[PDB]
Amino acid sequence: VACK
Amino acid sequence: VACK
Amino acid sequence: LPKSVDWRKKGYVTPVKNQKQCGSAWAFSATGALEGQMFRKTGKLVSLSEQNLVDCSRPQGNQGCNGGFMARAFQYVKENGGLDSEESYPYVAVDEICKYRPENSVAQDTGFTVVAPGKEKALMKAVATVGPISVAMDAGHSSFQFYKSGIYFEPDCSSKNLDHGVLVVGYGFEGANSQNSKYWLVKNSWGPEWGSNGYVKIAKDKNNHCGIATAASYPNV
Amino acid sequence: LPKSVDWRKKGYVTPVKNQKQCGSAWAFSATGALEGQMFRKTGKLVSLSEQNLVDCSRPQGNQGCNGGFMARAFQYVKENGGLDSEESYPYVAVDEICKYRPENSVAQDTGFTVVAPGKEKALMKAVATVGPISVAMDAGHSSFQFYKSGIYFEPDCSSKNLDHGVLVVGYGFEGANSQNSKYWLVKNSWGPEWGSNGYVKIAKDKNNHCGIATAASYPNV
Ligand SMILES: [Cl-]
Ligand SMILES: [Cl-]
Repeated sequence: VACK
Repeated sequence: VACK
Repeated sequence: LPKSVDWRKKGYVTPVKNQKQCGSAWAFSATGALEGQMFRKTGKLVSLSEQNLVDCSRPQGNQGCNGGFMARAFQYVKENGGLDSEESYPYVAVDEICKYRPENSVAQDTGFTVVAPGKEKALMKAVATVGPISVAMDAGHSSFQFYKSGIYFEPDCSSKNLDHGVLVVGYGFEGANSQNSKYWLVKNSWGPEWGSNGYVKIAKDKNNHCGIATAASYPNV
Repeated sequence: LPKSVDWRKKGYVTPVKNQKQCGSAWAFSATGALEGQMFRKTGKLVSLSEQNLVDCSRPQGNQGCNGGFMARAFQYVKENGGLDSEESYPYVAVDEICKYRPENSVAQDTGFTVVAPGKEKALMKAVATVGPISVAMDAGHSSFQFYKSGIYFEPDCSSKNLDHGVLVVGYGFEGANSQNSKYWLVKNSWGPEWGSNGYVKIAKDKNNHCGIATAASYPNV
């Protein structure tokens, strides 16, 4: 996905 | 004139 | 717009939380923004459940501890009709079964508003008139990991390829000139022990440093 | 009593502030304690105006940037019928003419409670059951100016001759034994860059070190  |  | 803003001083922000070893910062950014909008709406500060977002928002495109997006989280709270409190749906930093309980819901949203991408002035207007704003940033540097104080500036930062969700709770400046040494006041989710009591000052109006204004948004309550 | 307490984790404490070049720590200590008691009463954490205290409490015996006392500050809030928010009455770190407005008040008190003098276990009981407590300490040593981390212990410290007001927001211990290496968790007003991001751990149960329990008090709301 992206933000972590 | 106590705490500053 | 005000020369500085700090929503922590008005009761809009919960104490700093810790995502631990789970890639859920997107869920902490989203609960932080919703915490501030619910407080603006009702006057009550209630900590919200990141775990509820981690376990339940796969249909909206999040992947729990493997990453996600704040906008997809605000979409889940809209489609779901609610979000549980931190107390009733505690954080355990691992992907678990969805246990959303409507009777424990303490927040709602109808969707979200997006800040114009890349525009730091649009972001400044949102922070000043709305409350805390969810944002993505490039945090992939040891300088960030070991940040302790002052205005953070990293030459290797990207304004385009971002990897971490955080919350802008205000902005300000150092010194007497309200321009010069400007910064964004950012809440992280690595615990109070990280950085400056859990916060970091990121350089402001320096070409969208670390991408803070690239993907900003807030829930509509 | 709990082996440790940290009121910052419960929403009682505003961000670290900076008195700058003004001897107003008594006002920062008083607003810190009033902020915690108003939050306990209403659930809203709102920063209070140290400038309102500096400019307006001369009748109660305070001397603005020349020093003062937390109890005289709680007496002023009681006699005045209120205290303005920091947002409405900003801090400029100099003595100015009083500008108090009742329409901007966000806090009240009916007086104050003094902790038994010199008794650290009385102080521990008040910190565990009331919230943050205003205290005076001997900060007149270079070791305090240059403090960075760990448990502060200054051999030349006085427990009788105090010169600086601070706020005890908790207590705890280092290591795995709850009774060894104990400390008071203290919020200072020298900005986040000083000490441990604005805080200091002062040695606890080591004979009222630096006078932390000599003149402790809190407002009654
Ligand atoms: Cl997003
Ligand atoms: Cl006092």
